[PDB]
Amino acid sequence: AEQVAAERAARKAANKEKRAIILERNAAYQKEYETAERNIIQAKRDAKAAGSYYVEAQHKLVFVVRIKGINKIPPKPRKVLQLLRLTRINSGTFVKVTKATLELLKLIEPYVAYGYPSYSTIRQLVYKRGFGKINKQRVPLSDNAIIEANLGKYGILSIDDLIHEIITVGPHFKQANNFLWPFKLSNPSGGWGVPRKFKHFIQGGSFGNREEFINKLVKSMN
Amino acid sequence: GIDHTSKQHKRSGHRTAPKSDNVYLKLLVKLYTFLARRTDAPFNKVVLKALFLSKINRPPVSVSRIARALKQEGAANKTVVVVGTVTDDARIFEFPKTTVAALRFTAGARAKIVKAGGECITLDQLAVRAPKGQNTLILRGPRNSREAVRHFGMGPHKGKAPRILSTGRKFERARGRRRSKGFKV
Amino acid sequence: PSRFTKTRKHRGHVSAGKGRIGKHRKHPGGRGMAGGQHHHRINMDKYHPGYFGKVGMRYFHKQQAHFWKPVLNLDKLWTLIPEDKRDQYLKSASKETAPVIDTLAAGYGKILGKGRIPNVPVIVKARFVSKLAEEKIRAAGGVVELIA
Amino acid sequence: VLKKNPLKNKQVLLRLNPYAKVFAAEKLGSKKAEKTGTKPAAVFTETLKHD
Amino acid sequence: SAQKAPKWYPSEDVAALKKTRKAARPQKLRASLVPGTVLILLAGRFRGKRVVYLKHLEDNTLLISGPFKVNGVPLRRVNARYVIATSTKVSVEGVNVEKFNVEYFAKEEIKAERVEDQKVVDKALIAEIKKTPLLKQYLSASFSLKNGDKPHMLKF
Amino acid sequence: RVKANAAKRAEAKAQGVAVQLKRQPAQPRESRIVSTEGNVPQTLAPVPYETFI
RNA sequence: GAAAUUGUUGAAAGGGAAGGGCAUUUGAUCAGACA
RNA sequence: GGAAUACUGCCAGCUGGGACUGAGGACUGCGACGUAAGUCAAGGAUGCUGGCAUAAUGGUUAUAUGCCGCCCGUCUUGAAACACGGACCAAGGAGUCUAACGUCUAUGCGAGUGUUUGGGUGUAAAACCCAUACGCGUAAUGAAAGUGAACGUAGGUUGGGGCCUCGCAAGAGGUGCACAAUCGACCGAUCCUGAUGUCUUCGGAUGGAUUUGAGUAAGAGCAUAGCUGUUGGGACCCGAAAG
RNA sequence: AAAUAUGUAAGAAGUCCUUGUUACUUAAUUGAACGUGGACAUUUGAAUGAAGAGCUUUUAGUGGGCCAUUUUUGGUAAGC
Ligand SMILES: [Mg+2]
Ligand SMILES: [Mg+2]
Ligand SMILES: [Mg+2]
Ligand SMILES: [Mg+2]
Ligand SMILES: [Mg+2]
Ligand SMILES: [Mg+2]
Ligand SMILES: [Mg+2]
Ligand SMILES: [Mg+2]
Ligand SMILES: [Mg+2]
Ligand SMILES: [Mg+2]
Ligand SMILES: [Mg+2]
Ligand SMILES: [Mg+2]
Ligand SMILES: [Mg+2]
Ligand SMILES: [Mg+2]
Ligand SMILES: [Mg+2]
Ligand SMILES: [Mg+2]
Ligand SMILES: [Mg+2]
Ligand SMILES: [Mg+2]
Ligand SMILES: [Mg+2]
Ligand SMILES: [Mg+2]
Ligand SMILES: [Mg+2]
Ligand SMILES: [Mg+2]
Ligand SMILES: [Mg+2]
Ligand SMILES: [Mg+2]
Ligand SMILES: [Mg+2]
Ligand SMILES: [Mg+2]
Ligand SMILES: [Mg+2]
Ligand SMILES: [Mg+2]
Ligand SMILES: [Mg+2]
Ligand SMILES: [Mg+2]
Ligand SMILES: [Mg+2]
Ligand SMILES: [Mg+2]
Ligand SMILES: [Mg+2]
Ligand SMILES: [Mg+2]
Ligand SMILES: [Mg+2]
Ligand SMILES: [Mg+2]
Ligand SMILES: [Mg+2]
Ligand SMILES: [Mg+2]
Ligand SMILES: [Mg+2]
Ligand SMILES: [Mg+2]
Ligand SMILES: [Mg+2]
Ligand SMILES: [Mg+2]
Ligand SMILES: [Mg+2]
Ligand SMILES: [Mg+2]
Ligand SMILES: [Mg+2]
Ligand SMILES: [Mg+2]
Ligand SMILES: [Mg+2]
Ligand SMILES: [Mg+2]
Ligand SMILES: [Mg+2]
Ligand SMILES: [Mg+2]
Ligand SMILES: [Mg+2]
Ligand SMILES: [Mg+2]
Ligand SMILES: [Mg+2]
Ligand SMILES: [Mg+2]
Ligand SMILES: [Mg+2]
Ligand SMILES: [Mg+2]
Ligand SMILES: [Mg+2]
Ligand SMILES: [Mg+2]
Ligand SMILES: [Mg+2]
Ligand SMILES: [Mg+2]
Ligand SMILES: [Mg+2]
Ligand SMILES: [Mg+2]
Ligand SMILES: [Mg+2]
Repeated sequence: AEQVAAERAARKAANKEKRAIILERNAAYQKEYETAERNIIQAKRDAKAAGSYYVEAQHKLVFVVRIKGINKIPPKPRKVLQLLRLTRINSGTFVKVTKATLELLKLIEPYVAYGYPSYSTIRQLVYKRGFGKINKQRVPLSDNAIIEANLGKYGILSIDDLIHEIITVGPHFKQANNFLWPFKLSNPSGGWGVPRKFKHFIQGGSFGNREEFINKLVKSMN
Repeated sequence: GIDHTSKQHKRSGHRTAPKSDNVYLKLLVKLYTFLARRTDAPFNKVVLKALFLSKINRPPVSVSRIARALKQEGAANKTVVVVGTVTDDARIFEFPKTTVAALRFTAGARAKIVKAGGECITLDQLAVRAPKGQNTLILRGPRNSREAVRHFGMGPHKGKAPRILSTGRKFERARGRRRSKGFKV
Repeated sequence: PSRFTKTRKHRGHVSAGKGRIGKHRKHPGGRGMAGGQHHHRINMDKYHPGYFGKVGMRYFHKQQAHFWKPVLNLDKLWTLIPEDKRDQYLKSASKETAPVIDTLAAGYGKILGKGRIPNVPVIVKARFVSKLAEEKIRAAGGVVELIA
Repeated sequence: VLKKNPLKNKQVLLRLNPYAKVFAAEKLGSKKAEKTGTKPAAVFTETLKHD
Repeated sequence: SAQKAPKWYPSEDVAALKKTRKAARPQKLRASLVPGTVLILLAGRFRGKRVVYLKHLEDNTLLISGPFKVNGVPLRRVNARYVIATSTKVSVEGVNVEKFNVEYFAKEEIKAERVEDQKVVDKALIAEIKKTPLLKQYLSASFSLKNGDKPHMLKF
Repeated sequence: RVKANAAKRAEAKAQGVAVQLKRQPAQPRESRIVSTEGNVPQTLAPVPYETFI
């Protein structure tokens, strides 16, 4: 009876094959992200040169945090918070932006904060509080084999793949993003920056689209 | 807090064991839960659950209903399985061979079957002959034949049989039951 | 037994499961079948259409017996022959020696025709028959012999 | 039995994501960008400072 | 019986431990603790005593000396967290110290060897102390917080 | 839309597939560059309160 | 030979009620575990 | 002209102080470092040293001190209420039994089922045994006289678990119980039609109809027992003015 | 003539081809209704979610309600 190491052979080797694919893949994304960033930077600069104005594409992806408790909430916003999977205070999820979701966001502005997450905060959300749903059962990511067993079907066979799918809002954003459990955040550590949460961001309050300022919040809450 | 969206702490609603207190029944269940866990045969899962069933949900299968099934196209050599009792039926005159496996055979069912050179088999003899239940024909009896369900859904125009003790004219057959006595149902 | 009874389970709670408001009083509905045509009508119509009023004819001093007349269908019929004796007749569907069946002797009044007897002669002695039963009986080479 | 934060715990950092090794190795977190100098049209400036 | 027997008993077999992963790695001291440096003892029998630091011993402790003839403190172990490292400093290059380790202080009055060792280490130190005026006097007086001293502000 | 779907389904397929015929919601806008040529930005301010009546 | 209620003895607290909760000081008292 | 700085953002850059926790109990996984041997912070704390071995730590109890704490029971939209009962304590003190039932469940037997009115018998109110009946069920529908359940593989259609066949598999086809939906056929009532015939007024074949039944369409019951529910009973306990 | 509310629809129970059944219906093998045979699969026909969905029986308590924002009637008004 071999197997002792003689099927540990196949396994150890094949695991190495896989990290290899993950290495080349993660080095790829890094390139991808850099040149994406730089191109827009040079877009903005080229246009100024030409006497013109470069208007960025609109954001395709937002990140929504529920900011309001569980009591006295009218029924329409209530169903939407559920459909967006926000059923408890400070939990959060990603939302791909289209008119058909935009209007959901509209309907819940009083109870959530949201904005456009950067790579850094999507990366750190997943690395630290990223759990898959697996026969339900909320399972921590912690190892890449968990991801590939469940999302490998869509390509996507590592944690940084997962991230790449989210941030680019790839072709399988539905499956990728449903896979992530709603992120369970703490209260911001700095605090909220406001005396009263339940006004819009714009009125010195806390809710609504605060655009890129979402990252400072989330980080302080993560 | 959690805006819940379904009852918490909710039992699945399916028997999990039988409610019966019978050793032998409990042993057959030992058999088939093992069989269900360790083979991917659907047959074993079905049978498991049927043993849990209460008496109502196990109507008797008759030997004539058995005969009918064996008349199915490509089915005469199948070994039929009844997870319940099998009753006799003088209404058929010519009964085939086969092998029936069941929880119980009445005196006369066993007779009818055996006299045609058939074979009555317990569910565990069944298990050893057909661990993946190969070549088997599971029959259930008529649940909604029961006298009780005559009265389920009673209400105007539903056409469904009074809960009544004595019957005859003069027992619930006047006002509301005919056009000429107030109205009809 | 009291042991398993819910009133053991209610000891210590004030209202015994019967409510603080509505209480358990003597006879709120009225007694028995009261209210039939008044406050209990929704339940009577529905669940008991037909209750009030009359239908057909009264019959003074009706002696059930007069109408004693159990039915047996061809369905069975052969069951009135003991099974050992029975197999013998099935094989030799035959005039000259067909089984006699005294259905009256078995305690039936009428023979009805539910379904398919084998194609074998029977001699059937009965008080009544449905047109059909006699037809089917005859199509097996048998007869009905009317008794009393 | 005990969740370990890749963000602090180099071990499991490097377990998930093998790029981390070279990312660090090559610094990359502090990449110097190509110093180009395009200059904005007077148009752009003029109207920035307009009233 | 008074009580029915249980139907199942625990095993009395004691498991082994899981294979713990906890390497004992060397304790690097705060940069302020270089040998020759004068320490203020914060606690213990010689609390408040100002003392010279000689060697980091294998049990993480610090080897210090009064010098005994200055202030009465012998070669002794002292715990690095109960010590204020001052900034004044004697050269300790003529002091042997190779000899002294954990076993040297194994419990197992005063063995002549100890008494002799103290003299050999101290005459070296004493030679050095005398090089800077008042250092010996400094070494004899105990440290003491005065009204309105603020340790979080004072330089040592 | 059904008839239409059937078309570009067979229509495409015959070429060598690659279809996409589910409907999709209003997407957000892509980037774009707006020129200034013949179109320098006009600057407006808010206006004082006034009655006309 | 219970309790309500009472006498004595001992101990304790008590600036317009008393009793109660979380917590510790103090006093009195006590189990276990060690070899 | 050429820099610096601020601001905002990023680093899988380094690093100090402080707090809480240490669940698990051989090994097994994913890794990291090494040319390697081997090592490790990689699927949950170990190493080193001291003090006590006792009321020391810990429990209990009285007291004190910080902050907190209104009277329970009840009906009520709302009680601490300037609403009612209750000075105190023992002992007693309230959904029962029975007739007949609905649903559900367990058990026996099953087109049947039910020994216990009775008889036999006995270690004598028990346990054991039993013939004839009877009850419920196996037929329905009409006010009734009365009539009385197969066109057909006991039907067609659609969904169906399971099983069968092919395939490495994904899948495809075959059969399809229960159950569900739908269109038909069968028995009775009602209405129409009215053959062959006749004690010329009896007979009622056959074929039909937005009509109708608690029906048929390869039976599911009967009995014992239990919780819950129903009605009659003093009817959960205590209470009239009266007759 | 709004805003908020509100009906239906977004496919396999779908679409297209051939041409059977009748006593209905057409001047008419015309239609209508139900079908046999054939052709096309998961980007099969928008989003988001789904600790699954469907179904059956039986039974408790309840059947004095009160309050807040907004709409709003009576009333001078009201803790009406
Ligand atoms: Mg509010
Ligand atoms: Mg979401
Ligand atoms: Mg901070
Ligand atoms: Mg703070
Ligand atoms: Mg700060
Ligand atoms: Mg404020
Ligand atoms: Mg935090
Ligand atoms: Mg029946
Ligand atoms: Mg009946
Ligand atoms: Mg009872
Ligand atoms: Mg009892
Ligand atoms: Mg009890
Ligand atoms: Mg209870
Ligand atoms: Mg309870
Ligand atoms: Mg209780
Ligand atoms: Mg309660
Ligand atoms: Mg109750
Ligand atoms: Mg009460
Ligand atoms: Mg009456
Ligand atoms: Mg180790
Ligand atoms: Mg160190
Ligand atoms: Mg001195
Ligand atoms: Mg006495
Ligand atoms: Mg005391
Ligand atoms: Mg205390
Ligand atoms: Mg431990
Ligand atoms: Mg442990
Ligand atoms: Mg002692
Ligand atoms: Mg002790
Ligand atoms: Mg002590
Ligand atoms: Mg006290
Ligand atoms: Mg207070
Ligand atoms: Mg009251
Ligand atoms: Mg009141
Ligand atoms: Mg008051
Ligand atoms: Mg009162
Ligand atoms: Mg009073
Ligand atoms: Mg008592
Ligand atoms: Mg005897
Ligand atoms: Mg006697
Ligand atoms: Mg005997
Ligand atoms: Mg007799
Ligand atoms: Mg009867
Ligand atoms: Mg019958
Ligand atoms: Mg009759
Ligand atoms: Mg007649
Ligand atoms: Mg059809
Ligand atoms: Mg199929
Ligand atoms: Mg078929
Ligand atoms: Mg009919
Ligand atoms: Mg009628
Ligand atoms: Mg009936
Ligand atoms: Mg009552
Ligand atoms: Mg009186
Ligand atoms: Mg009186
Ligand atoms: Mg009177
Ligand atoms: Mg709508
Ligand atoms: Mg989903
Ligand atoms: Mg699920
Ligand atoms: Mg109810
Ligand atoms: Mg109710
Ligand atoms: Mg009610
Ligand atoms: Mg009331």
